[PDB]
Amino acid sequence: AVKKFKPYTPSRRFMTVADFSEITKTEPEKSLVKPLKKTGGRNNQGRITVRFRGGGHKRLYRIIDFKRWDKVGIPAKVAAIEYDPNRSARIALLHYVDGEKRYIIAPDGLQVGQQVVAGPDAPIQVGNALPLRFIPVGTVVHAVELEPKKGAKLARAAGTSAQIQGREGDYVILRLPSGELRKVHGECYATVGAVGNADHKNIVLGKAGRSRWLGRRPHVRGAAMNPVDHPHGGGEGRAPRGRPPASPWGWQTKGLKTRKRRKPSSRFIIARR
Amino acid sequence: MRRYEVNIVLNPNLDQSQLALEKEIIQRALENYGARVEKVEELGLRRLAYPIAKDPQGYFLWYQVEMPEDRVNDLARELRIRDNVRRVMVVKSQEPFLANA
Amino acid sequence: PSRKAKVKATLGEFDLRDYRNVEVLKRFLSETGKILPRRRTGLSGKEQRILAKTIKRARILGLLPFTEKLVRK
Amino acid sequence: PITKEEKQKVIQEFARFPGDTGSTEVQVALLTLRINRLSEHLKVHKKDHHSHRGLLMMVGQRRRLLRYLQREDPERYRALIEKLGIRG
Amino acid sequence: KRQVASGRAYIHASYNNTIVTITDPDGNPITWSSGGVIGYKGSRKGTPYAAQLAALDAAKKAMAYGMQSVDVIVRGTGAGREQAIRALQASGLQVKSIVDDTPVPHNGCRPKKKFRKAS
RNA sequence: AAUGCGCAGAUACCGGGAGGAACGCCGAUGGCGAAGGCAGCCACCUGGUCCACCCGUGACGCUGAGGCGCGAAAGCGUGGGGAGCAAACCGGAUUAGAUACCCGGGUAGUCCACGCCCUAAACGAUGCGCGCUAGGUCUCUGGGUCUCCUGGGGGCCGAAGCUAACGCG
Ligand SMILES: [Mg+2]
Repeated sequence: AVKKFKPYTPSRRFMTVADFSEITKTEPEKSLVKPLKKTGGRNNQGRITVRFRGGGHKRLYRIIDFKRWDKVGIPAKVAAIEYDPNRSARIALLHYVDGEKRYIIAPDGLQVGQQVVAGPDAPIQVGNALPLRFIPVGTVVHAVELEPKKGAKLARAAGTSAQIQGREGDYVILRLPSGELRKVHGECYATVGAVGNADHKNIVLGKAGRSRWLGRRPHVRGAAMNPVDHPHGGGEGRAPRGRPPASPWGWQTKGLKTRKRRKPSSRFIIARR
Repeated sequence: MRRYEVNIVLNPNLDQSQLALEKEIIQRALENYGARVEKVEELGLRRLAYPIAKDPQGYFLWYQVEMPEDRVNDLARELRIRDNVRRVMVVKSQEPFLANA
Repeated sequence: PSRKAKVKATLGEFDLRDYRNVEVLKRFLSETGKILPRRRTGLSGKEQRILAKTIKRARILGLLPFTEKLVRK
Repeated sequence: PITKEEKQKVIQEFARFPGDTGSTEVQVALLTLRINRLSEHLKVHKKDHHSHRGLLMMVGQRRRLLRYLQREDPERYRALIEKLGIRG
Repeated sequence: KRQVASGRAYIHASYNNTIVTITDPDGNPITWSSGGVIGYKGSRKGTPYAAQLAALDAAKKAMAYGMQSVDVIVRGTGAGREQAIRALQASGLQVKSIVDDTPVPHNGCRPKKKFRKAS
């Protein structure tokens, strides 16, 4: 449902922007708790570590909660759905029936009024959060914790979904959004339903200024430099790639694997990628 | 309305307690969608030809559900989920035919 | 079409739309499971189409193998 | 489908005397009630082109009767427009 | 090992070879024979003569182990299906009835151009 | 016959598992649609169509220059899937040469949503609606008083008559 423009300037015949009909009767901000004020900074205590960042608008952070075991057996209500500039998914607000209000990354198709609940004995429809040894085989699951009591970590961004392959013994097998197969402990919480906001990959930024609005300085190439800094460069003329592709610090950048082969977590992957 | 009926083939490991509760689930959810049993018959543990889930036998059902047309296609989802119900299908009913007298 | 058994006049009052009585339509998948052509029975078209239709109904819910084997070959 | 009771109420809704099974005014109304219900589910589906031509086969039937109805009395013709609610 | 006298025997040709397998009646095979065991190259392999030769090479092992009660299933047609059934009684071996296999694909996989010559 | 494949265990042999596309006998000189065309089973939502009684209206009819909709397969834009098959292409063989016919591999595409292309041996090589002119034989579907009289759809032989002839009838 992406809205697209007419060419009344040289930089608006390609610009598109998503539609915002999902955002409901909301958009003031929550009270003395949740948000907080957050820090912008391109570098550590000292010098630059990640190149080419810094700039753009002003931005606050809303405390959305991933560990969901802390209130079991208590039903809740979906109040409103608003829009969060840190991550790429739409977030929703939950009232509990005893007075706590918390934000949640919203799955595919929740509406205002509908009930959501967690716990080891909750029914299976879109929204409910359950430990993994109870969920049937072949569903679509998001916000999957890895090994228990450590917060939701996997498959939680903008229209992606893990998939239960099959139980065996104490561990269950997930197919991941990259594509590989991992063994995960049974006592990890999860949440049934795809994430939604699927259309995010189909907007075209149009001009050179609404890249800068997001926080990204312009990105110099490597052949347009001297030899004192990048390995490419020099070349009176326009040089042909010079003896094979390289990174500014020495290592190579076509085909080389950097996973530590000694790592303890190689017992759990079959790696299907 | 119409003259519906249903065949349900069930798990043959069904003796005194799960039999009663997974007949009352069928009966009361039938009434929750709104349906009127008249010709309940269920016909025991009987045989099958080809190995439906490794078992050469299974239990059987028959009702004469009077259902409104609005939810006949989507009342199947109390039966999609429970694996222990094996086969589920729902047909109309008639008989104007008797030949070779 | 030669007649060696002629199963039409052999059995009397029957029912085609019924798919509970497997004792009638056990003879009508004769050996392998193949539904039989009209040269065997002699039934006309509006009976033979629903004779095929009831075997295709009852062929789902067990009671009929529809795939299996003959051993004299 | 279309049950017994709406077809059996529109006939004496648009009858002149209470006896007739159908006449020049009420067969227009039967075609109008079939149009008003067939036209809706095309918005749901938009790919039953056979039902599309079935729609067109009777629009050009009821309009070809409305052509004749004017050829006797035009105030009698103006009865049915405001009575059915067709073609503003 | 010199086990129980019951056994199964699954035979097949395709068009231009023939093999015979001998199997324990609730499990694993014992001794398979083929046409490359005999010593034939190209044609002379899928011939109606090399059926009984393989079915008589496959008796020196079923006799040397404890096997005296056969079943036989046949898989398809070729050059050699007609003669191994006669070759069983060359060793005797208490033969039983003759078993169908060879499924119809039931409108399954598309065949090659060689079988779409028949449109 | 070779190129390929296998002794780090292949082919065939058994029981579970993932995964697409296609639906065996029924089936034919069979039916349905305005034409292209359509076959596993289940329900939902819908157009068209023939017969029986013969109930009411009352000529409302037939054909259509331009307008609008439908339109196999290959092909093209935007995202999903990929087992088999498979244009381009690299091999093996054949041959005087073989950019081909035969064998082993092999992507786009064939598949699913949404927007466009609009061609044919789109063929009964037969515009459409109605009225008159001997009959045989089989088959499909209704009303029946069902050795058959009747109202329609699908084939094969034949009166008169037609055509340059073959032939339709
Ligand atoms: Mg270098």
